Amino acid sequence: FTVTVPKDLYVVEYGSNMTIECKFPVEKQLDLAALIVYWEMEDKNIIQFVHGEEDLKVQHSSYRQRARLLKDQLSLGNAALQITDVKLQDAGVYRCMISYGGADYKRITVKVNAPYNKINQRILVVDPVTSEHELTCQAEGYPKAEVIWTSSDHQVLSGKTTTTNSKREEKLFNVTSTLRINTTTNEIFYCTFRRLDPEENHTAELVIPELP
Repeated sequence: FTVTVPKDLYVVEYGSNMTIECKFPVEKQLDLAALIVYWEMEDKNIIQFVHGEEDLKVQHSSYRQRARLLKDQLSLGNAALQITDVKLQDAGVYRCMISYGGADYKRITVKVNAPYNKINQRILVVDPVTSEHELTCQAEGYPKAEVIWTSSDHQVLSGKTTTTNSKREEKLFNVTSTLRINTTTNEIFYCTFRRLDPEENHTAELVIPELP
């Protein structure tokens, strides 16, 4: 008898839902009476499954509707912990304990990523006589990122970027950047949010519009 794990290191996304899993030997039928399932992180109880029911009375109160176990996976020999609305505090080492005619446990480490993938954009036509436009891209994440502006044939362009702490989540950063350039309907430009260690890129395409 041994509790098994498909992977001991997960990297999940900020604000998303996540599923960690522990597998254990199930010879045909499930006898729910013999079954203990237990999950915790950093000493706090996330889930306790006994007599085939979730024991919500004991769930550390910094959960509530955050955490549940996928009841259907059990019959399969899969204790599957789902957590909704992933916060940065959720990163750390988790433990799953399982008793079912033998006992064992496992440890899974969880990393939370806050990428710059929700990019808000806007174009302002500043002066149509000269065709000068102002392009702005902004997004929040961690850690601090630069913005690189490029033309459709990939020349790096000269911008202005402003970094502050986010007002929504305090641990995140806010990054806006502005490019000022003379240009015409249907031209394409790229703003790329880049962070390092390890390198990660997210970029929006901006199309110069035609206004009356």
